[PDB]
Amino acid sequence: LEVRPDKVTILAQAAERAEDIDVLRAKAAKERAERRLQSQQDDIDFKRAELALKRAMNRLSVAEM
Amino acid sequence: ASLRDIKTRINATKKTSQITKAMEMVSTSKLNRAEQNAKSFVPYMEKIQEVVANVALGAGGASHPMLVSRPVKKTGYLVITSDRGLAGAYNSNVLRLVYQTIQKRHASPDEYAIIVIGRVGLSFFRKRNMPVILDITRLPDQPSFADIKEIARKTVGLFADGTFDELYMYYNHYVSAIQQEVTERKLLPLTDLAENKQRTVYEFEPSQEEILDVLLPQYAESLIYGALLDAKASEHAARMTAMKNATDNANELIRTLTLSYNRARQAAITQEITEIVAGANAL
Amino acid sequence: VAGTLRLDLAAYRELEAFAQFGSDLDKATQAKLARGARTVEVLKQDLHQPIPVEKQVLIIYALTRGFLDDIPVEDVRRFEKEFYLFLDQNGQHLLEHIRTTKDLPNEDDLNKAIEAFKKTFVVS
Amino acid sequence: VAGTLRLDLAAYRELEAFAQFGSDLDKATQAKLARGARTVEVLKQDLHQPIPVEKQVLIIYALTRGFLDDIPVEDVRRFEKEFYLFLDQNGQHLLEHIRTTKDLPNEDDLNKAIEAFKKTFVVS
Amino acid sequence: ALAPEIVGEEHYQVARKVQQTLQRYKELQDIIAILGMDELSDEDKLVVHRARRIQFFLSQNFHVAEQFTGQPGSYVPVKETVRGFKEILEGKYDHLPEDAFRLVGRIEEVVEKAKAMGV
Amino acid sequence: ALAPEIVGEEHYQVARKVQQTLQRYKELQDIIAILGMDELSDEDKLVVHRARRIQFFLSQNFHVAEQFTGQPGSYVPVKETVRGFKEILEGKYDHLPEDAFRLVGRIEEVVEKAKAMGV
Repeated sequence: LEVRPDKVTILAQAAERAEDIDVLRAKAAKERAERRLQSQQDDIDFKRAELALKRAMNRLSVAEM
Repeated sequence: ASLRDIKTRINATKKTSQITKAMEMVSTSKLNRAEQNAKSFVPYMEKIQEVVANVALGAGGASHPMLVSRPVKKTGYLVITSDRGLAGAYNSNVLRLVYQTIQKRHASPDEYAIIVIGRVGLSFFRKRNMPVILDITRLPDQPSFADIKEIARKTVGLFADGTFDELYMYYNHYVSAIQQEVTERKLLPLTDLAENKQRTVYEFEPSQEEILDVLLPQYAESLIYGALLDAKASEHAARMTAMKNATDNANELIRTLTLSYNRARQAAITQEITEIVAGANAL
Repeated sequence: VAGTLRLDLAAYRELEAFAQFGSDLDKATQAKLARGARTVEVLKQDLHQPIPVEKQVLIIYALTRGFLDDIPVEDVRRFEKEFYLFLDQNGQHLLEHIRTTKDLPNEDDLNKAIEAFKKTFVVS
Repeated sequence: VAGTLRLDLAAYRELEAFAQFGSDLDKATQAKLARGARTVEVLKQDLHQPIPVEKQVLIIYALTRGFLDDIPVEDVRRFEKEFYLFLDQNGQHLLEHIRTTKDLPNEDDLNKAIEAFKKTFVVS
Repeated sequence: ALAPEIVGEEHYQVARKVQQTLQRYKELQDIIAILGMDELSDEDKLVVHRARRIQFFLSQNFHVAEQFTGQPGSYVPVKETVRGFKEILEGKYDHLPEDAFRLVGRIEEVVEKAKAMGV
Repeated sequence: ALAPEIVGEEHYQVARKVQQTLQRYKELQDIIAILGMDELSDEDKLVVHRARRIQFFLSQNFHVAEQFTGQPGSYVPVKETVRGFKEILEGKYDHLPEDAFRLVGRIEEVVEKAKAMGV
């Protein structure tokens, strides 16, 4: 907390609105599954694109001309 | 060569060009999203920075352990690299700079420790058998504070325990879509602070040390998070530029292959018509 | 009605190679891809079933004006097949006007007709 | 042994196309690539050095059953040469069995002989 | 004449290794041309690094060519060539710039040219 | 001849669905080979699950092939083939083992073989 006579602000690494500290930890735990799913999807999309590129480059190479 | 071989090569090059163009578009969208995410972080960073500036430099307060420049015997290194390739020289530049800096001024594995972010940096350091102590991999394309807070507080506590007296951050700084600059930053101890223009003083409900000992680690974590956001933006820009260059190279290759194909076609037609006419004349 | 269809198909054909990578630009490109997919679905036809010009005009108008933007891609064929029967049952005035004058009817009339048909169509 | 050799070589040829650049492959594919590399090393042969079929079948059996999976790739040729020399001295009975019956001998004896040679062999 | 019993075992091995590295460099050409050197593995990068040096070292300055360039030219014995290529294949001169290997003659002249260039 | 006017509507629809499923399964060969099976989505793995059954059911035991395997062999009317492939596409036999569909003939023989294996 930092307070000024005309300005009030508090800096928080995490915040919510239900005021139930159990709800805060519940949200923090639930965000972990979303984070893992997002990371996995981001990895798999890049892997699929890289496989397509690798196959195309292999076809180009085997077509040596 | 044969006409059919040239045609097959042209088709393959066209396919590669299409794939690279699609990758470039995806990278552009991700770069825009990363820029939005980075700009979403400014209000917290500026406020915490000015609070640290006007608290740590007011009424002395230099006695805090993370403010004094204690003599160094072990040095930390925090390296931010990508988890995926196709970014051009994004990872190689920072890895080369880190390796050159380490070899120049340490010459001993006991004098330093390495904290690495990203698969490629971890593999690079493990190939040389250098002492990696902390690592995080498989970060999302748009990381939040939650998935970096653990490692940030771990490294802050590792410094606080006295394991190493100094550490630096190495990452790519996002200047523009074309320019990404490798940056070396001394994270802590905070040898200098950018004093704000307002310079107020606050009452401390705890003691001053009892406030600083909680405030400063948060400042270090915020700095680490900002560096990570900058690195992500630079990575997306670098991947976009690399894909654009690959598409241009493929287009040039197609341009030359077309001329070769035309020459082969003319030669084939000439040979066929000459053979037909010779066969006709033989009778 | 053919002017919008030509542009939509031309725009879709160049972006088709990039569809398999998902979100590129959700503001415009996603709409273009869906419109092109529906356009491709509309142009499919079966053997030995010629269509009168008025029904073709009406279905192309419905496609180009966005009335099919909410219909799923897999149901476009059945939508068209049922729309022809609906036009036979209730849209005789529009078909007669198109046949007699070779021109589109009043806009509100066929807009209301398409909306009334969509009220009865069920998405599978 | 020919079917297993052909399958391993075909798998290696298929998988080698994806290891030219980019990200690395998983462990199972790494093992398959190592087996294929050893298979390619085995098939090499010097000039004017024909090999009897009873030794070819033995070396292919040793390769396909996984006895070469711990030998470094650079030592495969020397392993094959020393294995032929060893068979000339201590493997005579099974060489004669292959020559006479045209059939593979007991698996137990082959394993014993190969393990004895591996105990004798020293890597570089 | 390129047989082990005619030119010796060391000569044959060196020549075969040089040809193998050049063949690998030729294979990597399409990848280098499109995606650049960044996507290659560590083994392939070293292959390209040594292949460039090997390719440049095969060039030579001729006595006849002195009228074109003004460089006197050189005569290289076979053993010196074999030793130089063997040393290059071992990575002894990986730190020298690739431009020092052009039209040079013996291997010591490569070091002399690199030193004159400021390395 | 693969037209609804010649073979009928049901035959044509079943054939088109089988062709579409097999074509979809072919596009996933590289992904399965390299990335692995566990990375596929639910609909993709359902597609490959039914595609394996469809591919194995296309095999048949021939009369002249009896001396190869000892099985008597079978003659399958076109009516039975369409019904069997329609039943497979509906998921009626998703619980049966993959090897029950190999070299059988009629669809009832798949169930008989699965029972013989102890399903």
